[PDB]
Amino acid sequence: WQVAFIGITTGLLSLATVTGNLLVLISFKVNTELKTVNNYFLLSLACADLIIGTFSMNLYTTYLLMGHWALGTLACDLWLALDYVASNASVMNLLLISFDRYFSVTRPLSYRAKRTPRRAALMIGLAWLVSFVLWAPAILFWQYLERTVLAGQCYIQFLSQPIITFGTAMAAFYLPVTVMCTLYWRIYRFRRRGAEALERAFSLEDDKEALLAALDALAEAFADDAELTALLALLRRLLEDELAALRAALTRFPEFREALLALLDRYLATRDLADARDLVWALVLAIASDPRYRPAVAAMIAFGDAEVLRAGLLRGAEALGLPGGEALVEEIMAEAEKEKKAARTLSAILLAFILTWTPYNIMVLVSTFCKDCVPETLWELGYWLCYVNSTINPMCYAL
Ligand SMILES: CN1[C@@H]2CC[C@H]1C[C@H](OC(=O)[C@H](CO)c1ccccc1)C2
Repeated sequence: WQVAFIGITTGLLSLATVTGNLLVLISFKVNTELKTVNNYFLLSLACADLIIGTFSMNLYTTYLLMGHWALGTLACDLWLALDYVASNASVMNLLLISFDRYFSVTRPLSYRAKRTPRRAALMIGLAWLVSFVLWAPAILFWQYLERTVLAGQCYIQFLSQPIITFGTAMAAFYLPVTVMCTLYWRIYRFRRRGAEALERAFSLEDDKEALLAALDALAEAFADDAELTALLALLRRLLEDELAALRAALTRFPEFREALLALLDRYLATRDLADARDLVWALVLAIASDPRYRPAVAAMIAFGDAEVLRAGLLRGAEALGLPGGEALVEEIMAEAEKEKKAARTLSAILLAFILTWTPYNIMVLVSTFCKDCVPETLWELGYWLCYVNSTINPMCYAL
């Protein structure tokens, strides 16, 4: 009764883990569209979750119910090598996606030509090899450093100390989760500055300070370029001489920038207080309609793009005058919705990670502060919950 209740739940759950893992991996070779950099990291995540669903969850619950595996299975070393290697290659892949999106939102042009489907192979391989040299040599050959599995019923030999366990908890969950949460602070507040500025520039037409804030947000976005940052700074200082060089920065990437000069003249020869907002929006639209700047703006039009930014970009296109700008705006917001889906997927995986690893982590923190604080059943629930993250991961992509 009690034994069969647990076993049924994790037997069907393991099937959902590996079926989704097997389906997505063969889907990369089925459709040649899911090999891109953004989805390449998901491939490594899927391989890791496949490993820890095939060889870690099943054996974990088999140990938990049929306690006949304690100190009786010599494949436990391989099982935990795969376990820790896949778990760490999922943690490092989560932080690698976090750093990749932070550098694609704050350095989106240095990373434009530095994030291709061939450098993804190198980045993913470096992450996987780092996880390997961390765990697989260690988890396996630490015993040789006690030839048998050192007193190991199923567990890992070198994770036996409160300080060592706390250090792993920090450097794998704690420190990475705070790091990711810091880049999420930066990215969320950055996209929020962009969205609030571009909304006060659309919901208010008499606030020249909101326009300055929008230009400052764009400069914080487009800081890699000398030309673009110089143009934004000059446009901010124009309203907040050497204005001849201003058109040199405007005519440095002229594809449809002919109307940019006309808008600049109209907004700087009439001492405009609101036509500068139209100029800023036309500049944003022109930047968006570029093969290199599209992800840069698309990242910032991910968060606040409910209603305000669609209207803002539409007004900018209507002021720019592009013959066919509606299709360009539709494509730009399609890219923005793709960025929104990617960000929501990142948030879902991060929240599942934090909602399934925290409990174990929290109990690890209190395992050095009055150690006798939680019973064995709560610990087992937390440890199994950590594996539940693998089950959700294919479902995160599918939704
Ligand atoms: C031990 N298993 C269960 C399920 C997967 C793995 C990790 C979870 O435990 C942790 O979070 C540690 C850090 O303390 C850790 C160790 C290796 C890599 C990343 C993170 C619990």
